[PDB]
Amino acid sequence: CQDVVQDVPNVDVQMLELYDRMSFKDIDGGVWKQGWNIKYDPLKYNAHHKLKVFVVPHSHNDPGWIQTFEEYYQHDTKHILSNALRHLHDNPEMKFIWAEISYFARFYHDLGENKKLQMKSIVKNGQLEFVTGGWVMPDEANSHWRNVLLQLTEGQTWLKQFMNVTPTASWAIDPFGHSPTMPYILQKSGFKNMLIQRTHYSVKKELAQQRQLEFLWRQIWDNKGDTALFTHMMPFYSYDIPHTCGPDPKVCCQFDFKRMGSFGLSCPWKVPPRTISDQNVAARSDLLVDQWKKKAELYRTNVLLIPLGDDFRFKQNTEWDVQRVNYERLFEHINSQAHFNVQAQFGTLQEYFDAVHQAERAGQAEFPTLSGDFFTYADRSDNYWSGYYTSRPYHKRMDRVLMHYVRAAEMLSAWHSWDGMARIEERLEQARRELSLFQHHDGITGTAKTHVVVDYEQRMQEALKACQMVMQQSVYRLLTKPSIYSPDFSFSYFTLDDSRWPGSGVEDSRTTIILGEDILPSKHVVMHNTLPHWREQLVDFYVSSPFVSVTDLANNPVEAQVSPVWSWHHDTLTKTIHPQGSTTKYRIIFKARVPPMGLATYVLTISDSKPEHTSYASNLLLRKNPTSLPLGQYPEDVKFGDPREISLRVGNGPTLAFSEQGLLKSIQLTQDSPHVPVHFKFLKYGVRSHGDRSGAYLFLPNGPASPVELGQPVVLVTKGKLESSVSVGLPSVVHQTIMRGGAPEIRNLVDIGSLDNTEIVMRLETHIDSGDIFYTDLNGLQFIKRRRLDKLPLQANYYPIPSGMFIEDANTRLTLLTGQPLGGSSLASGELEIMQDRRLASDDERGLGQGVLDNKPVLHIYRLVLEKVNNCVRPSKLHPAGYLTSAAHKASQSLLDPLDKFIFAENEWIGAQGQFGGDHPSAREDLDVSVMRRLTKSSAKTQRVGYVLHRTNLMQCGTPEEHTQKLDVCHLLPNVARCERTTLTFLQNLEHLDGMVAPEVCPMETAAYVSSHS
Ligand SMILES: *[C@@H]1O[C@H](CO)[C@@H](O)[C@H](O)[C@H]1NC(C)=O
Ligand SMILES: N[C@H]1[C@@H](O)[C@@H](O)[C@@H](O)[C@H]1O
Ligand SMILES: [Zn+2]
Repeated sequence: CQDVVQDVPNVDVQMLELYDRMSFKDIDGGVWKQGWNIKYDPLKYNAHHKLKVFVVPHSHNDPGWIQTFEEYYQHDTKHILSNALRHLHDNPEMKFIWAEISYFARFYHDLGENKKLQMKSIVKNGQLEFVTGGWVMPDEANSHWRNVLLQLTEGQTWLKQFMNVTPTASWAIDPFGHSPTMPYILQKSGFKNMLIQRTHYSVKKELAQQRQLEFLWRQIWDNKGDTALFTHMMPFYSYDIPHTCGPDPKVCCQFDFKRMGSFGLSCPWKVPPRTISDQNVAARSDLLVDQWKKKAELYRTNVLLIPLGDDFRFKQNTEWDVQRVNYERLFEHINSQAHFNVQAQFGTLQEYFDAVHQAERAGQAEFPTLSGDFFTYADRSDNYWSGYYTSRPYHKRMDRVLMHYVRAAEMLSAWHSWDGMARIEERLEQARRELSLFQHHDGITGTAKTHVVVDYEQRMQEALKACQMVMQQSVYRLLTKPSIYSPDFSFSYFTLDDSRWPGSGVEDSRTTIILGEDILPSKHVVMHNTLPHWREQLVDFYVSSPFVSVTDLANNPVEAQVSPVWSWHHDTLTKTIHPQGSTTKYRIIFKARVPPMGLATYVLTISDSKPEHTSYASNLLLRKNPTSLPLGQYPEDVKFGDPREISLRVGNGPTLAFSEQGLLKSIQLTQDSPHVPVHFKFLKYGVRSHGDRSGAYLFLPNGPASPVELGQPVVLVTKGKLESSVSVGLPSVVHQTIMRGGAPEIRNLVDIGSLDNTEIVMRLETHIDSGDIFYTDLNGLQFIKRRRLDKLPLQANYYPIPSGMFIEDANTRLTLLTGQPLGGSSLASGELEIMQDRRLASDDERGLGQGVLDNKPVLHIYRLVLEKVNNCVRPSKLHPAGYLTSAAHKASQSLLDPLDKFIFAENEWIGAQGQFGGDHPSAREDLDVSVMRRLTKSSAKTQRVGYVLHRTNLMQCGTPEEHTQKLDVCHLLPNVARCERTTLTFLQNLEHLDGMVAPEVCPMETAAYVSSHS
């Protein structure tokens, strides 16, 4: 295993180093506005060395943006695919690349058999080529790597099954900025090449000048280079035709033959395309070939890529003709005019890459090595695209919830083979597909129109219900004596209980367990733990009486705590935000202990008075002018007081101090240690009154943020033996700090209501001497070092926070882990800040045509980990990566993959068992079974189960932490007959494994295995 901490990779281009050196001046470069006047030596190309040009036709089809997926499919995409089928069938040399499998599968299944055969034939012969092959072209900023892999797998599994092809070249022309997580997953999924486009105009200029637009992109920690994936970055401002034939859009626009008028399109540079004829072909070719030769100077080989397309292009038959015919005339002239020394033709993406590598092997070029990312993107001037790191945060949080429910549903149901009547495969496929669709770059990014966002939300809601159905049927089968198990596949044996989604104050959706002497004395609940190690975690349920006690299935008592059910209300009468307690439902909390990838059953039983092993939290409402808060039979009366500073400590955990406004002011790790200053503050960013306005994509603040005026907020303090908390009703945010004995959990119920042109940010102020350095993660997979650059505007220093961020000095680190992707930064030494929601009245001129005014209450969740790191073995100062500690990693897992909770729905569960998985191996803490998926239906004689194993890398900080078992996924199911290492999509076998044993992976590596069972 490579060491991912101690050896700084030696690469030709390291993006953080490049950023430190670059000046980012935005000067007018001439017709290439963001470049310079390119010059070339006409003698470079000659009879023995021609310029091979590949014109690659394409059509960018968004699975939802301005229209929903289905509206685009009906109005545009089905016609584009239908006409592509006809036109390619009829014109053997014409080519076309297709990226979005969600649309392709939708089309293909509607085709009659004769057309399915013609489509397979044009794919088989190479005229229509799939690029990437994922369900969508995902966002690369907010998406979790697990969902990037799920959607890639959903589209490639469909392509292998129906088209018998697996793309090895990727095409990502539209995500707003690019992540090295893509080459990471692709190279482990059989890919050999990838293409990207949206990178900062200054980066395009800088790499173009050194001919470093093509590079072997390796991971920032990869010293050997085995993760490297050849990458081509497009050089210009857009992937449309005006910005893909060469440096001058006024000339390239003349070669988009769809712009002559009848299609309603035109050239903004005021010179229209003209139909190619024998009288103008020499002059038109001379213009086009000169653009091509200028583009060619930016690359190292004699093979040139010329994409030919734009959004939802190649829809009409007349459009196919007008582009194909005019280009065929140009190629016939150019290729027969030796003085151009060019051979041009229609080609596919793979053809371009194969020819580039042939040039490379012939010794004509060597490519530079590069590591780093391409965030934060700016397409022009100071318009940095950091706003979409936060836009539509309710759905960004929903993304993470469904991410987990999909994994849990696939894992719980993988243990058995199911009869087709159970509709398990059906429900799982629907859930994987709706979550995969939302990975689109207008889905999770929050850049779609309002009704499209609603469509993604409905799809995800149906996916969540599908996951629940599968999960609860699976729990019932796993925990019921087999000879008693009598399933009704449409029945709800259990309902899931989720404390954080939609979240208290977002939706009253949780059911109350109703117990009573005259109706039902007890109720079974079951917890599932998707992680491969024993895990304990507090779980809570609503119950109809405070006198409830908990036992495990051996009837051993379990210590429990009951707290009131508090809801916050914006009282329109008193004009205050304050909590009301329920006088009929209460919260019971207890520690559940669950086996690796397993289940554990508990029983809640009512009694007529306080049970022996249940304690009751005290509650203290701090506000001036209080009124009574009765709580029904809750046994402890609520106490009141004027606002004041308070201090809490749960268990042996840290002691946290709060200000009289209910916000954290310090954390004391142990009895003796100092009260380290850590202050939470809420501020607001506004919008500029002149110049460019912030919108769903762009963040253009009118300066640093201003403090939210807090007034004298109501603060609620609940203190319990297992859980305590401090909650405060601030303008737009009920902010809650929850303590259970370790790093606190923070929850914000964010309702920006009608505060127009406002962005609400949560900031942490510490005295940590971080300077200009901070770390943020990429797709929940790795942490990358960031350096605040005062030479760039505030919004350029915002980066995606898909799951965590941290600051540190020689001795102290503060890590903020998130349960949803949001945007954030460290704008001054010792600070961390992360945007909660943004409500923008204006459109930001990128085509959405509306602002963001559809905000809804969202419950954001986090874990805040303050730690001493002076003893940790950290990467040197020059290493571009950072790594979490064991505590920060476990806190991230507590947010993203919590225990699942199930409540038995009927009155009695006959045949109930108390546990599943007690014999599953409890793997080392840095290993995860990211995916467990049965790959075969019940009629397959040989069953197959796939696993994706991911090992993260945690800092060595001196804690011995051993005693774990080797996890061999190939032996998790019995009767194994074969074990293979496969690509991450499970589509290709890479290694037949000895002894049918799946070795564990190295730190920061991910591997996939498939076990076969007789
Ligand atoms: C699928 O593609 C492979 C590779 O070209 C070919 O050999 C095979 O016959 C095709 N159809 C099958 C057998 O699935
Ligand atoms: N090019 C446009 C469409 O393709 C959408 O994805 C927009 O967000 C924009 O990028
Ligand atoms: Zn797009």
